This record gives sequence, structure tokens and C-alpha cells, in this order.
Amino acid sequence: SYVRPLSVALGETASISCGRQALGSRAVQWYQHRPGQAPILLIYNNQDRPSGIPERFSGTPDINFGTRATLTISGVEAGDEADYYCHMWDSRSGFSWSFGGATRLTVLGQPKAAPSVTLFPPSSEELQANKATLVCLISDFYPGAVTVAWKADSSPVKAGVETTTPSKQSNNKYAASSYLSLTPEQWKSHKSYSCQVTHEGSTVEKTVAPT
Amino acid sequence: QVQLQESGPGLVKPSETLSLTCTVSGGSISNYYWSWIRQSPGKGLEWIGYISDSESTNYNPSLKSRVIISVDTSKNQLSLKLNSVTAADSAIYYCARAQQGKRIYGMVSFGEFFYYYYMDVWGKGTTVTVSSASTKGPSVFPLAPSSSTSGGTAALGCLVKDYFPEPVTVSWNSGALTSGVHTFPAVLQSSGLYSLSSVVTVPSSSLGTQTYICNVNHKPSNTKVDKKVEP
Amino acid sequence: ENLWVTVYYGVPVWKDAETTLFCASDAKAYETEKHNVWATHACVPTDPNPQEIHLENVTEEFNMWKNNMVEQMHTDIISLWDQSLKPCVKLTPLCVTLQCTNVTNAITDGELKNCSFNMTTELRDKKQKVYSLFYRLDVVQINSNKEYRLINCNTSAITQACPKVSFEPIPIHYCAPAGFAILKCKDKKFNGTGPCPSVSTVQCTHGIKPVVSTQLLLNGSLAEEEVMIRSENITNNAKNILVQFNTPVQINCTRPNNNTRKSIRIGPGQAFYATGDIIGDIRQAHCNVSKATWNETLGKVVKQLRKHFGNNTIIRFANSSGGDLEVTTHSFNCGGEFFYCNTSGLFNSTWISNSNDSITLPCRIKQIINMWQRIGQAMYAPPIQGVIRCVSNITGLILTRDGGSTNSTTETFRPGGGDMRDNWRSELYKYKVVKIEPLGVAPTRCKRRVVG
Ligand SMILES: *[C@@H]1O[C@H](CO)[C@@H](O[C@@H]2O[C@H](CO)[C@@H](O[C@@H]3O[C@H](CO[C@H]4O[C@H](CO[C@H]5O[C@H](CO)[C@@H](O)[C@H](O)[C@@H]5O[C@H]5O[C@H](CO)[C@@H](O)[C@H](O)[C@@H]5O)[C@@H](O)[C@H](O)[C@@H]4O)[C@@H](O)[C@H](O[C@H]4O[C@H](CO)[C@@H](O)[C@H](O)[C@@H]4O[C@H]4O[C@H](CO)[C@@H](O)[C@H](O)[C@@H]4O[C@H]4O[C@H](CO)[C@@H](O)[C@H](O)[C@@H]4O)[C@@H]3O)[C@H](O)[C@H]2NC(C)=O)[C@H](O)[C@H]1NC(C)=O
Ligand SMILES: *[C@@H]1O[C@H](CO)[C@@H](O[C@@H]2O[C@H](CO)[C@@H](O[C@@H]3O[C@H](CO[C@H]4O[C@H](CO)[C@@H](O)[C@H](O)[C@@H]4O)[C@@H](O)[C@H](O[C@H]4O[C@H](CO)[C@@H](O)[C@H](O)[C@@H]4O[C@H]4O[C@H](CO)[C@@H](O)[C@H](O)[C@@H]4O[C@H]4O[C@H](CO)[C@@H](O)[C@H](O)[C@@H]4O)[C@@H]3O)[C@H](O)[C@H]2NC(C)=O)[C@H](O)[C@H]1NC(C)=O
Ligand SMILES: *[C@@H]1O[C@H](CO)[C@@H](O[C@@H]2O[C@H](CO)[C@@H](O[C@@H]3O[C@H](CO[C@H]4O[C@H](CO)[C@@H](O)[C@H](O[C@H]5O[C@H](CO)[C@@H](O)[C@H](O)[C@@H]5O)[C@@H]4O)[C@@H](O)[C@H](O[C@H]4O[C@H](CO)[C@@H](O)[C@H](O)[C@@H]4O)[C@@H]3O)[C@H](O)[C@H]2NC(C)=O)[C@H](O)[C@H]1NC(C)=O
Ligand SMILES: *[C@@H]1O[C@H](CO)[C@@H](O[C@@H]2O[C@H](CO)[C@@H](O[C@@H]3O[C@H](CO[C@H]4O[C@H](CO)[C@@H](O)[C@H](O)[C@@H]4O)[C@@H](O)[C@H](O[C@H]4O[C@H](CO)[C@@H](O)[C@H](O)[C@@H]4O)[C@@H]3O)[C@H](O)[C@H]2NC(C)=O)[C@H](O)[C@H]1NC(C)=O
Ligand SMILES: *[C@@H]1O[C@H](CO)[C@@H](O[C@@H]2O[C@H](CO)[C@@H](O[C@@H]3O[C@H](CO)[C@@H](O)[C@H](O[C@H]4O[C@H](CO)[C@@H](O)[C@H](O)[C@@H]4O)[C@@H]3O)[C@H](O)[C@H]2NC(C)=O)[C@H](O)[C@H]1NC(C)=O
Ligand SMILES: *[C@@H]1O[C@H](CO)[C@@H](O[C@@H]2O[C@H](CO)[C@@H](O)[C@H](O)[C@H]2NC(C)=O)[C@H](O)[C@H]1NC(C)=O
Ligand SMILES: *[C@@H]1O[C@H](CO)[C@@H](O[C@@H]2O[C@H](CO)[C@@H](O)[C@H](O)[C@H]2NC(C)=O)[C@H](O)[C@H]1NC(C)=O
Ligand SMILES: *[C@@H]1O[C@H](CO)[C@@H](O[C@@H]2O[C@H](CO)[C@@H](O)[C@H](O)[C@H]2NC(C)=O)[C@H](O)[C@H]1NC(C)=O
Ligand SMILES: *[C@@H]1O[C@H](CO)[C@@H](O[C@@H]2O[C@H](CO)[C@@H](O)[C@H](O)[C@H]2NC(C)=O)[C@H](O)[C@H]1NC(C)=O
Ligand SMILES: *[C@@H]1O[C@H](CO)[C@@H](O[C@@H]2O[C@H](CO)[C@@H](O)[C@H](O)[C@H]2NC(C)=O)[C@H](O)[C@H]1NC(C)=O
Ligand SMILES: *[C@@H]1O[C@H](CO)[C@@H](O[C@@H]2O[C@H](CO)[C@@H](O)[C@H](O)[C@H]2NC(C)=O)[C@H](O)[C@H]1NC(C)=O
Ligand SMILES: *[C@@H]1O[C@H](CO)[C@@H](O)[C@H](O)[C@H]1NC(C)=O
Ligand SMILES: *[C@@H]1O[C@H](CO)[C@@H](O)[C@H](O)[C@H]1NC(C)=O
Ligand SMILES: *[C@@H]1O[C@H](CO)[C@@H](O)[C@H](O)[C@H]1NC(C)=O
Repeated sequence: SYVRPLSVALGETASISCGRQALGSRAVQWYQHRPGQAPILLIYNNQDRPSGIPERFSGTPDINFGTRATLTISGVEAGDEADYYCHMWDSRSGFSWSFGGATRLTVLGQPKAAPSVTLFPPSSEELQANKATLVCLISDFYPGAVTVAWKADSSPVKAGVETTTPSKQSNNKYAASSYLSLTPEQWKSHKSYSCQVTHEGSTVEKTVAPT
Repeated sequence: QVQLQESGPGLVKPSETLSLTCTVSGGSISNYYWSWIRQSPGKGLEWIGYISDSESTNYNPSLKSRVIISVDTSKNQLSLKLNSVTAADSAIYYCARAQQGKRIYGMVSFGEFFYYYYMDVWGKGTTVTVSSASTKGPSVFPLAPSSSTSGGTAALGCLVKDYFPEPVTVSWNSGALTSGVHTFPAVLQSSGLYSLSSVVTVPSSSLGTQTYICNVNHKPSNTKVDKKVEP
Repeated sequence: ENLWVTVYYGVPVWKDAETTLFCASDAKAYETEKHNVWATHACVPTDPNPQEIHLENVTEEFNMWKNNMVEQMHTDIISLWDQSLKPCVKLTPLCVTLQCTNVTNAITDGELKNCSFNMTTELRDKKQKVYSLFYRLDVVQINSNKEYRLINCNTSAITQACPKVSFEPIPIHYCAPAGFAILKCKDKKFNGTGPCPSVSTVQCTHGIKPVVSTQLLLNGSLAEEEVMIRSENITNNAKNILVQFNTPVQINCTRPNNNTRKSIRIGPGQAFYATGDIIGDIRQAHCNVSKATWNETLGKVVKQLRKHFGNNTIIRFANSSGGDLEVTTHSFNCGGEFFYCNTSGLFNSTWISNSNDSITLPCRIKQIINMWQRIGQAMYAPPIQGVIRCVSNITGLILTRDGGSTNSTTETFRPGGGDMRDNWRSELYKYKVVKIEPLGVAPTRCKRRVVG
């Protein structure tokens, strides 16, 4: 149905159990999948890793029955964090079409990174189009949990606010963006507009004003 | 040494036939197997079917009634066709090269061997949305530099107003500038159209003028838009 | 010139006699596991050293086919089987209707069946629904889910072999009482019947293992020098053919399935041993036989075969074609499970003009058995835990001709097992029972002291 969570300290090895354990002799495939990217198989046969894969990942051979297919990751790092699927093929069960239930690997103890916020006022060409959007961009922040509150002056806006859920980038840090839709007349009326981003206990505020 | 390229519409009306094409450049289609996998948001990835080198199909029982897989001999491409699609059929679609393995736990003559498959090479993946809503070309507005941190450093960007559907590809100077680029994921507004932003971090000494232009492409809209950005 | 009769007591004189023999076997404490049916609680221990006394000049006629030691041993095995079955649990309530499904596999192959059924508990009023694993041969269908019954329930009652007793054959020495003796033919080239030039006398036979077998003979004794062909009459097709090897072939039989035993209580004291679910792969039982050695042994057989069929003639081998399933397959017991093997791969040959590659034989398994053509009380062999693997010497064979055909054109040999006694004859061919008549009267020139 849905994903099972796993948490590991940074730099410490981890074992990933496989659901629907086999009834007879089995050949298991371990796939590494990142959301939005192409899945990479780490182990096609239970021992066996394709070329290019680091030696840190390993799986159990079923030399003697009774062993449980697990995925061992040594030197756990940020890049290891991901979703891992366990494709099972045993002799007793028939054709196994579905992959295993996903396993969300999270790496604990990662160093937190302050968010880099950049607020952009609406373009003049957008104002000619009779529309206005304030664009608040947040990059390179971990852990990926932020709250965005918009202010005009003192006042909060609370309307026309649309924010993306944070998404991981190649930096292994998260990235989120917030859009405040406004009418050009409302943009000209107020003195300045402020984007407030709260990350953990800290809070960063950026301000922009009409020309 | 094998490359897979997924090409398709990216948007299909509900209750219509979806088609996709997966071109292979590394090797002949008739030596290895091929398979289709789809990844829908909020769910695990799903194996839907595979095709053999000798052109023998086999489908997942859940979708068996609606899926047809084909492979072309003249072109190293394999096609996927899905009938009576709905909003759930919309997902990221991957085609992958599957190799066959034989696992023997007893003696072969009586049986006691089962075949297993595994996909070593994957394509980048094409996204497909299913909705009655029409296509909407993007509106590109430049984001002027604030003039931001005591230098080097300053930031500019491009805004892609509401469009449909995903994805939008963004390059800068036709791929000439790669450093400092960061294209954020789009937001689905209550309007029903996505909106994204793309920023570049450059030194204020670079200004000016370095003549920074951003290029935006929307495959469903059939429109390619280039916009100049300046203070 | 005057001759008088004189009495001599203890003269070496004997006559052919049939008497009641008794058992003898060396004592193994076996304090851990006990009570194999043949050794019983007791069988008389063997003498520390047996005495085999050669008889110079003595030539005695033997007939292995008119031997009574065979019939005695036959009735002894049968009676021993019944004596060991009496105290064990009889499965009269196990004839409930069974709802059975196949054991899980991808359906590329599957004999064995998963059977659920009701069963009386210990309290008379309460009932339990339990499940057991049954091989296909033990059960037959009547009508739905599907519905099944045990094959025996319409022919006879059934009783479960006690788990402690072992079916392993141990050597049993047949001994004659005082006043009788056993004569042993030591002729290497000895035909089945006829005058034996080299004869010795013994009080007890050698250690004979009562191996219950069909087709090929197992764990027997090997003839020295040439292999031996023994029949009651060679030219008669109806009479079987006994073959004894000089070199033993090796045969390995394994049941790879890693079975489990489930003890379900079916009454006060009573306990049925159901077959639990298999652990691991589903593999069927088999036996390999080295193709090279079996080709050599088959070659030596046909060399001795042609000595009775012409120096040149077509001698071919075919599979069994007569009778029910229990006579068509090489039936035997290994570790407590009863194996039944397709032997067609061993007897598919034709002989004319004078890698490892081990042959493999498929073997099915039955848990309900009626050996020695027994109609009536059947036996349920309890399941054996773990994987089974036994190595056996195959020392002999039992063959049969096809009979009516155009003579001397081609000769065809198929394996048969018409009777179980032929297995006893294969090891009793050399022994014979006689009674000592120690009273001899002869004339000498000796007279007793006159009364007058
Ligand atoms: C009576 O007589 C009959 C007839 O002789 C006899 O029948 C035999 O019974 C045996 C068991 O009783 C049975 O044995 C098993 O045999 C399996 C097959 O062995 C052969 O093939 C394999 C594979 O060959 C492939 O792949 C190799 C590896 O890359 C490759 O080099 C070859 O080129 C070949 O590829 C080619 O052919 C493929 C088709 O198979 C094709 O797909 C390819 O495209 C290519 O064309 C060889 O490795 C052997 O050398 C033999 O040649 C064997 O696979 C199996 O054991 C495994 O399973 C056991 C239990 O399930 C485990 O306990 C054991 O450890 C093995 O598991 C290991 O390997 C598997 C798969 O490789 C892996 O999934 C596991 O994780 C585990 O890996 C670990 O060990 C391996 C190596 O051992 C290491 O590499 C890893 O790093 C891990 O450490 C059993 O060995 C036999 O099949 C059967 N024979 C026949 C012909 O019937 C019967 O036994 C006799 N019985 C009596 C009466 O005594
Ligand atoms: C032709 O001749 C050949 C050669 O003689 C025959 O081959 C023989 O084949 C036999 C199989 O049918 C085989 O017998 C068995 O061998 C098994 C393997 O032995 C291994 O271990 C020994 C060490 O002990 C090694 O030396 C050897 O090399 C092997 O590695 C044994 O495991 C078997 O033991 C059991 O079964 C018999 C009868 O069923 C019992 O009498 C015996 O006590 C064993 O049973 C107990 O233990 C098992 C263990 O799981 C339990 O499952 C079972 O319930 C029993 O446990 C209960 O009882 C004990 C004792 O009271 C108690 O402690 C416990 O708590 C429980 O209550 C068995 O011995 C022969 O070894 C093999 N011959 C040779 C020389 O190896 C061939 O069959 C012949 N052909 C024909 C047609 O007959
Ligand atoms: C089984 O059946 C066979 C055949 O029927 C029996 O063999 C016969 O045994 C009888 C009695 O033992 C033999 O009769 C006697 O023969 C001896 C031998 O003659 C001597 O001279 C030979 C010529 O030089 C010489 O080669 C012989 O060598 C043999 O014998 C000695 C042992 O004595 C041995 O050590 C050597 O190696 C040789 O093998 C031998 O020296 C002969 O001497 C006898 O005469 C004497 O004995 C009688 C009493 O028996 C006495 O009355 C005389 O006055 C004289 O003193 C006697 O003739 C017969 O030859 C054997 N062979 C036949 C009949 O063909 C055998 O005994 C049976 N055994 C059993 C267990 O039933
Ligand atoms: C012959 O036929 C019999 C039926 O009479 C089979 O016996 C059944 O075997 C199945 C196995 O497929 C058993 O089903 C399993 O039951 C387990 C019992 O649950 C216990 O644990 C829960 C807590 O989780 C307790 O609340 C409960 O009281 C029990 O103590 C389940 O745990 C199993 O669930 C697992 O498998 C499912 C499969 O979809 C997964 O989705 C789950 O996540 C989990 O991994 C499972 O449901 C059944 O109970 C057996 N019945 C009986 C009467 O024995 C034999 O197996 C069959 N044999 C052959 C050879 O065919
Ligand atoms: C057929 O299947 C049965 C299962 O029903 C199987 O019996 C099992 O064998 C295993 C052996 O692998 C037993 O497991 C052992 O149990 C003992 C009991 O305490 C433990 O001490 C053992 O621990 C050792 O092995 C570990 C392996 O990781 C080591 O890490 C450890 O340090 C010890 O050295 C071990 O766990 C199991 O108890 C039995 N179960 C039963 C019910 O008998 C049988 O072996 C199978 N046979 C075949 C031929 O496949
Ligand atoms: C168990 O397996 C047997 C095969 O050994 C199945 O028997 C078959 O049943 C189908 C009915 O769907 C018939 O068409 C076939 O002819 C049967 N084959 C044989 C060899 O008899 C049986 O249906 C299976 N039962 C279950 C419950 O799975
Ligand atoms: C007992 O039941 C068996 C079935 O298990 C009967 O065997 C059948 O006998 C008939 C003869 O009328 C044959 O045509 C069938 O082929 C037999 N079936 C099998 C599976 O062997 C047997 O006749 C029954 N005996 C009695 C006395 O009722
Ligand atoms: C075993 O060999 C003996 C020879 O000692 C056979 O006995 C002879 O058999 C032939 C015919 O086969 C008869 O003509 C002779 O009269 C028999 N001789 C004696 C002394 O009885 C015996 O038949 C052979 N047995 C088999 C089964 O071939
Ligand atoms: C039956 O099994 C025995 C042993 O389990 C086999 O004997 C082995 O033969 C191989 C040669 O292939 C030798 O390397 C081993 O050393 C032997 N083992 C022993 C204990 O001597 C025998 O070959 C098997 N026979 C068949 C027909 O399968
Ligand atoms: C024993 O094996 C032989 C050959 O392996 C089996 O003969 C086969 O019989 C089936 C019909 O039952 C035919 O379709 C096959 O063509 C036969 N094989 C050959 C090679 O001719 C025989 O049936 C087996 N015995 C049992 C009881 O299954
Ligand atoms: C199985 O047969 C073999 C013959 O290959 C037997 O091994 C021989 O045993 C006898 C004693 O009975 C020795 O004189 C031989 O030297 C042995 N042969 C070899 C090659 O060493 C083996 O004992 C038999 N196993 C049984 C009867 O259980
Ligand atoms: C078990 O007994 C019940 C009676 O309570 C019956 O309804 C059911 O069909 C029985 N099940 C089988 C497999 O015979
Ligand atoms: C030997 O067998 C043949 C059958 O071919 C038979 O006619 C003959 O009477 C038999 N001879 C004896 C003495 O039994
Ligand atoms: C004997 O072999 C024939 C093939 O000639 C086959 O049809 C038959 O089933 C076999 N019988 C046995 C009992 O193996």
C-alpha cells in the first residue's frame, strides 16, 4: 500500500528488511528509486551488483534456507536517502508482478543548512498584463520543513498564497517556492511587501517595494 | 552503452488511447527484452508488462485487458498503447531493458527452475497527464536583478506563468550557461495551471552587459519562447 | 565268517526334513531408539563365533525352488508385521470427507494435496477442523471444493504405524534346532538346483537382511566370479528369473522435500501424525544410478543370458507392462517412506551380435500401503521429518520373458515382481535343512557275551 520508514545515523551501516518473505529458493532484486528520477537497481541477483554500483550495498545469498533477504548499506550518506523496493521471486509463489512495498530511507544527524531566500517583485511587463505575482524562492535548506507567511506592512495577506511542498535537489538540500498573487492596484497601494520564511526555530524575512 | 528515449504526447483525454514510443540506440531490440513501468504520485511504481526478443508479450493481470505492447523491427523503438485511460493512469512512464535469468533449485528435467527478470538499463522517463482540460501555453516574464548581496553576487531569473500541463524545460543562452542555475519545481495553483521559476546567480561584475537570455519550451503548447532579461 | 549286527549311535546320516526354525541376531542395546519389528523385544543372540564345518567328499542335491525355509521366512515376516501393528493407533475416524486443494506452485508441474477435514478431539462432544498434507495416491475424489476420501476407506480399515518402530532391515540368522542341521553350498558357479560338489554345514545361516523390494534386489549378497542366472525352468516364461550380480551397482534415492510432522490429538491417548506444510522448495523424489556401471552390469547380464538362448540372438530389455501400480514400479522403503519408481530408463535396451551421466528415475510416494498382496488391515506410514537420502547397494534383479513368439528370432526381458518370496529365495538359495538320523546298524564280526 504505502511506504515503510527507516532511519539511520549518518556514517553507520543499515539493514533493510524485505516484506513478503520467500517460501522457497528465491532470487531478489533491490532497486533504488528517487522521486521523479529513474530507478537504479543495486542488486539483480541476491549476491550480485551491476557495474558502477559501489561495493557498499550488499544482499544476502540464500546458501541455506531460512535466511532473510536484507539490504545492507555501509557508510550511509545523504545520497543513500531514497526509496528502496524489494522485488521477490520465489519458487513456490507464481509470477511476481508487483515490486515490494516502498521503504523510505532517511539519514539522521545530517547538518542543518540555513535557507537561502530571494524575493522577486512583479515584472513591469506583468503589470502591463494587469496581473501581479510576488515570487519567494527558498533554496539549500535542511531539514526540508519550512512555513511561509506573507506580510503587507504589518498585516498578513492570507489570501492568494500558493506554496510548493519542499523538494530535494541535487545538492541533497531541499528547495521550495511560494507565489503570492496580487492585483497591480494592490501592489501599488502598499508601501512594501515582505516574505517571512520560518525554518526550525529560525526565521528570515525579505522585503521588496514598488519603484 | 545503451540509451533509451521516451517520447509521447504528455496529455491525453480521458477514455482515449494513450500511445508512447521508446527508441533504443545502444543495441538491436531483438536480442534483449523490454518492459514498461509507471510511477504515479502517492503510490509505488508498477510493472505493467514486458516484451521478449522473439516478440512475445506478457501483461500485468490488473491492467491486462487494456494494454498492448509492440516493438518495431525497422526502428529500434518499442510502443506502448493503453485503452480507456482515466486520471489514475497519468504517471511518469519508464521503459527499461529487461534481461532474463534462470534460477535452478533442483534438477532441470523435472522442472524445478523458475525464470526471473530484471531491468538493468532505464530511460529518463516521460510524464503523461490525463485530463479533459485543454493545453495552455506559458507566459514568460523576466525577473530583474535586485542590484542583492555585497558583491560578487547578485541574482536574476525568469518567471513562467500559469500553463498546462507539466513539464516545462528551461535553458539559458541555449545551454551556454550552466553555473548558478536553479529551476524550482512548479506550483499547481487553484486555477488548474502550473507555474515555475528559474534563477541564475551571477556576479554583479558580470553586469554588464553579458546579455542574459532564458529560453523556455513547452512541448504540449508547441511554443518556444525566448525572453531577454535586463535591469 | 560269522557276521553279527552292531549298533552305532551318532553316525553321519541325514535326511531331508522340514522343521520349525528360529531367529538369532546380535544384541544391540539401542537404548535410545528401539523395537524394530524383526529384532522384537528379543531375538536370541548370535554365538560370538559361528562354526562352519566343511564336509569333504560330500555331494548333496539342492533345490532353491522347493525350499521350505522360504515359506517359513515369508510367513514370519507377515506375522511379525501384524504383531507390530496391533498395539498402534487405528485411524478409523480419519475416513471423514476431505476438502482438498493443491499445494502451492506455479502450475508448470503437482501430485501432493492440501487437505482440510474435521476430526474428533479428545472430548467426545467437541470437534476440530485440522489440515494435513496427503500425496495424491492416498486419496480419491467422490463428487465440489474438491471433496476427497482416503483410498483405503472402501476396501479396508487402517492403522497407523507406531512412530518409534523402525523399518530398517537388520541381519537375521535362521537357526535349526538340535538334532537338525543346515547344509550350505559353497560352489561359486552353482546353478540354482543340482548336485553341489562343495558343501559345509552350519547351525545358523549368514546375516540375512529382510529387504522388502520389487524389481531390483537391494542390499543382498553378491555372487563370486561370474554373475549368476537362476530360474526354476529357463524355457518357461511364466517362471520368473533371478539375477545376482558379481559387482554391486550404487543407487541413491532422495526425497528432497523438507517435511514437517504435526501431532494432532484425536482421542484419549490416540494421536494422529499429520503432515505439516513443506518448508522450502517442492521437489519430487528420485534415484540416480551411474550409467557407466549400470551399462557394464547390464552387459555382464546379457553375456550370461545368451548361455541359455544361443551364442547369437537379439536380446532386448523393455519396461514392465503388467499389473497394478504397486507391481509396475520398484517399490521399497527408505527412512520410513515408501518409494515407487519408474524403471523404464534402466530397461530400454537392445543387444545384438554379442560426463558422469547418471541415470535418473522418477519416484512417487505413498503413505497408505498393502504389501504382500494384503487385502484387509492397511497401514499409514507416519510422515518423516526432514529431507530423506539413503544409499543402497543394488545386488540383484528379477526378470520375466514376454513368452509366446516366434522362437529364437528375438528375446525380450521385462522386470517383474509376481511374488515377494523370490526376494527370500535370492538369499536362501545356498541353504537347506536336514535332520540327523544318528542310528546306524552294520555287520561286524563281533558278538555280545553269550547269556549261557
Ligand atoms: C541426481 O542426478 C541429477 C542430474 O545430474 C542431479 O540434478 C542436479 O541436482 C542439483 C541439486 O541436487 C542441482 O544443483 C543446484 O544446481 C544449480 C544449477 O547449477 C548449474 O548452473 C549454475 C548457473 O549456471 C549459469 O549461471 C552461472 C553463474 O553466472 C554462469 O556462470 C553459467 O554460464 C550459467 O549461465 C548460463 O546458463 C544460464 C542457465 O542457467 C543462462 O540463464 C545464462 O544466460 C547463461 O547462458 C552454475 O553456477 C553451476 O556451476 C551449474 O553449472 C545451482 O544454481 C544451485 O545452487 C544454488 O541454490 C542452492 C539452493 O537453492 C544454494 O544453496 C546454492 O548456494 C546456490 O545458490 C547460489 O547461487 C544462486 C544462483 O547462482 C544465487 O541465487 C544464490 O544467491 C547463491 O549465490 C551464492 O553462491 C554462488 C555460487 O554458488 C555465488 O556466485 C554467489 O556469490 C553466492 O555466494 C544448486 O547448485 C542441479 O541443478 C541438478 N542438475 C541437473 C542438470 O539436473 C541430482 O542432484 C542428483 N541427485 C542425486 C541422486 O544425488
Ligand atoms: C541398504 O543399506 C544401506 C546401508 O546400511 C541403508 O542406508 C541406510 O539408510 C537408512 C535410511 O533408511 C539410514 O538410517 C538412518 O540414517 C539417518 C542418517 O544418519 C546420519 O547420522 C549418523 C549419526 O547418528 C551418521 O553416522 C550417518 O553417517 C548419517 O550422517 C539417521 O538420522 C536415522 O536415524 C533415525 O531414524 C531411525 C528409524 O526412523 C530411528 O531408529 C533413529 O533413532 C533415528 O530416529 C530418531 O532421530 C531422528 C532425528 O531427527 C528423529 O527424527 C526421530 O524421531 C528419532 O528420534 C526419536 O527417537 C530417539 C531415539 O529413541 C530419541 O532420542 C528422540 O528423542 C526421539 O524420540 C537412521 O539411522 C542408515 O544410516 C543407512 N545406512 C548407513 C550404513 O548409513 C539402506 O536404507 C538399505 N536399503 C534398504 C532398502 O533398506
Ligand atoms: C574323501 O575321499 C577320498 C577319496 O575317496 C579319500 O582319500 C583316500 O583316503 C584313504 C585313507 O586316508 C587313502 O588310503 C590310504 O592311502 C595312503 C596314501 O598312500 C601313500 O603312498 C603314496 C605313494 O608314495 C604317497 O604319495 C601318499 O602321500 C600321501 O599321503 C600322505 C598321508 O599318509 C600325505 O602326507 C602325502 O602328502 C600324500 O598325500 C601316501 O603317503 C596309504 O598309505 C594308506 O595305506 C596305509 O593305511 C591303511 C589304512 O588306511 C593301512 O591299512 C595300510 O596298511 C597302510 O598302512 C591307504 O591306502 C586313499 O589313498 C585316498 N584316496 C583315494 C581313495 O583315492 C579321503 O580320505 C576322504 N576324506 C574324507 C574326509 O572323507
Ligand atoms: C493448506 O491450507 C491451509 C488453510 O486451512 C493453510 O493454512 C493457512 O496458511 C495461511 C498462509 O497463507 C495463513 O494465513 C496467514 O495467517 C497469519 C496468522 O495471523 C497471525 O498474526 C496476527 C497478527 O498479525 C494475529 O492477529 C492472528 O491472530 C494470527 O496469530 C497472518 O499473520 C498471515 O498474514 C501474512 O500474510 C499476508 C498475505 O496476504 C500478508 O498480507 C500479511 O502482511 C502477513 O505477512 C497470513 O494471513 C492461515 O492462517 C493458515 N490457516 C490455517 C488454518 O492454518 C496452509 O498454509 C495450506 N498449505 C499448503 C501447503 O497449501
Ligand atoms: C529443514 O527445515 C527445518 C526447519 O523446520 C530445519 O530445521 C532448522 O534448522 C536450523 C539450522 O539452520 C535451526 O536453527 C538453529 O537453531 C539452533 C537452536 O538453538 C541455534 O542454536 C542455531 O544458531 C546457530 O546458527 C546461527 C545461524 O545464523 C548462528 O548465527 C548462531 O551463532 C548459531 O551458530 C540455529 O539458529 C532450527 O532450529 C531448525 N528448526 C527445527 C524446527 O528443527 C532443517 O535444518 C532443514 N533441513 C534441511 C535439510 O534443509
Ligand atoms: C489441482 O490440480 C489438478 C491438476 O493436477 C487440477 O485438475 C485439473 O482440473 C481442471 C479443472 O479446472 C481440468 O480441466 C483438468 O483436466 C484437471 N487436470 C487433471 C490432470 O486432472 C485441479 O483442478 C486442481 N485443483 C485445485 C483446487 O486447484
Ligand atoms: C473400492 O473403491 C475403488 C475406487 O477407489 C474401486 O475401484 C474401481 O473399481 C472399478 C470396478 O468396478 C474400476 O472400473 C475402477 O477403475 C476402479 N477405480 C480405481 C481408482 O481403481 C473398487 O471397485 C471399490 N471396491 C468395492 C468393493 O466397492
Ligand atoms: C542347473 O544345472 C543342473 C545341472 O547339474 C540342471 O540339471 C539338469 O537339467 C537338465 C535339463 O535342464 C536335465 O536334462 C538333467 O537331467 C538334469 N540333471 C540333474 C542331475 O538333475 C538343472 O536343470 C539346472 N537348472 C536350471 C534352472 O537351469
Ligand atoms: C551416491 O552418493 C554417493 C555419496 O553420497 C556418491 O559417491 C561419491 O561419488 C563422487 C564421484 O562422483 C565422489 O567424488 C565422492 O567422494 C563419493 N562419495 C563418497 C562418500 O564416497 C555416488 O556417486 C552417488 N551415486 C549416484 C548414482 O548418485
Ligand atoms: C515412465 O517414463 C516413460 C518415459 O519417460 C513414460 O512414457 C511416456 O508415456 C506418456 C503417456 O503416459 C507419453 O506421452 C510419453 O511420450 C511417453 N514417453 C516416452 C519417452 O515414450 C511413462 O508413462 C512413465 N511412467 C509413468 C507411470 O508415468
Ligand atoms: C555396499 O557395497 C559395497 C561394495 O562396493 C560394500 O563395501 C564393501 O564391503 C565389504 C564388506 O562387506 C568389503 O569386503 C569391501 O572391501 C567393501 N568395498 C570397498 C570398495 O571397500 C559396502 O559394505 C556395502 N554396504 C552395505 C552392505 O551396507
Ligand atoms: C467440518 O464440519 C462442519 C460441521 O460443523 C461442516 O459444516 C464442514 O463442511 C466440515 N468441513 C470439512 C472440510 O469437511
Ligand atoms: C521346462 O519349461 C518348458 C517350458 O518352455 C516346459 O514345457 C517343460 O515341461 C519344463 N520342464 C520341466 C522339467 O519342468
Ligand atoms: C512402458 O513403456 C511404454 C512405452 O513403450 C509406456 O507407454 C508405458 O506407460 C510404460 N509403463 C510403465 C509401467 O512404465
